[PDB]
Amino acid sequence: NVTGLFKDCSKVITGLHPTQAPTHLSVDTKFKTEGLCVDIPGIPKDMTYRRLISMMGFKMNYQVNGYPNMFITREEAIRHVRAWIGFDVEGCHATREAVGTNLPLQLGFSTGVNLVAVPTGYVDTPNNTDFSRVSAKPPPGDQFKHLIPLMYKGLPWNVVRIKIVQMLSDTLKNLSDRVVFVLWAHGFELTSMKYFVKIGPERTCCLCDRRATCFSTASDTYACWHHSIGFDYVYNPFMIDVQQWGFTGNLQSNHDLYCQVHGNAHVASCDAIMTRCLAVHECFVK
Amino acid sequence: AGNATEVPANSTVLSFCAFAVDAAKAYKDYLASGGQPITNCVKMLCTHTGTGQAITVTPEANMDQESFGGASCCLYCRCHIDHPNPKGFCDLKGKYVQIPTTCANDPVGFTLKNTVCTVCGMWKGYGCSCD
Ligand SMILES: [Mg+2]
Ligand SMILES: [Zn+2]
Ligand SMILES: [Zn+2]
Ligand SMILES: [Zn+2]
Ligand SMILES: [Zn+2]
Repeated sequence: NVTGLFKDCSKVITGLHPTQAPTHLSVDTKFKTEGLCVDIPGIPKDMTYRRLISMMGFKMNYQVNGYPNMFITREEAIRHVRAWIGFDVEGCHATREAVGTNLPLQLGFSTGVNLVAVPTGYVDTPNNTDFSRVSAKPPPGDQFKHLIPLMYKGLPWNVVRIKIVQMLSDTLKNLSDRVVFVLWAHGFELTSMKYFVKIGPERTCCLCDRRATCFSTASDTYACWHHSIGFDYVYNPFMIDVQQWGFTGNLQSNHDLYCQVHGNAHVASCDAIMTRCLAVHECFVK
Repeated sequence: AGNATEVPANSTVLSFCAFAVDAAKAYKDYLASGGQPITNCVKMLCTHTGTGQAITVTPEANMDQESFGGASCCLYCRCHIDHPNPKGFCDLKGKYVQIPTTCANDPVGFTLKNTVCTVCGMWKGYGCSCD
């Protein structure tokens, strides 16, 4: 079959030349014969295209010696309840030039913080992938009205990821040697993590013997929560999906069974607050 | 809406390398712990009467090679991440890559590990005869 990961969201009807298609599936039909492809002299390459590639559908189930696993068990999340940060993302739909994927618009954390990003996506060109702004619109939701003014109010992602590392480091330096993002229906939150998470083997901070929790592209160095000023990437974060613990309804209906002091103000941080709060009640009562 | 590009068999490795600080090392390490190579490449039906050269504008496989669309060989292209060049451009996209038939099971891994002789245009170790 097929997957939705790296789905081509452009509105071009054809495309593309065998030398430019990343996969056999995306080769234009003219070049396909009997499970293979043929070169056709006279049908030239495309040297102007811009093709939005969807980042929905990530699967974190690698089993590689020495690379920690992002998604952890309930029991290991309990041992690290000090590292728990709720996280939720409201998105916007790609539009005009492309259709079929969503982009991070407002990122919420159980710290109370909300960060608004410029709609940015991954666009394939004849040369590379251009991480760049794209046309986007708020979801048709009537309840998504509050997102309308956010569209002209986001920051560039190189700032956004800085403030994330910056907020997690101030919140967690005296609490944990890691972060555990606590999520509900992790799909789009994991997609948002592509914009600010890097993974690899375990490392140690350049200024201490502590575990590395951050990474800097500008310097190719690693840092703990204490020594992370200027760093732009969260490194080897952990996470868990509360929703997968056998709950039936939506987030609020399950949160409200144990808590009456977190009314729904419909913001990303409100969902993030309710997700962590639900996890605490579910995991430390009976 | 949209047109699918990938298959479920590639989700694990493409997701792993899409997040890695060092994608090239991630893919080699992934292969070293038994992961299957990236599939769904662009394999060419060609005459196999070509010059046998490594990177070409039309398919050039000889009788000991397979030809592939070059972007489907570019790891950086397959994961939609930055290219390791200072100018950020791909050397394989827009070309055809010739791969030894014995290594045709893993075209992406081959080009990560191997290098092309700039004098004769042949892969070092797999065609280059240069003194
Ligand atoms: Mg969610
Ligand atoms: Zn440190
Ligand atoms: Zn609550
Ligand atoms: Zn490439
Ligand atoms: Zn040579």
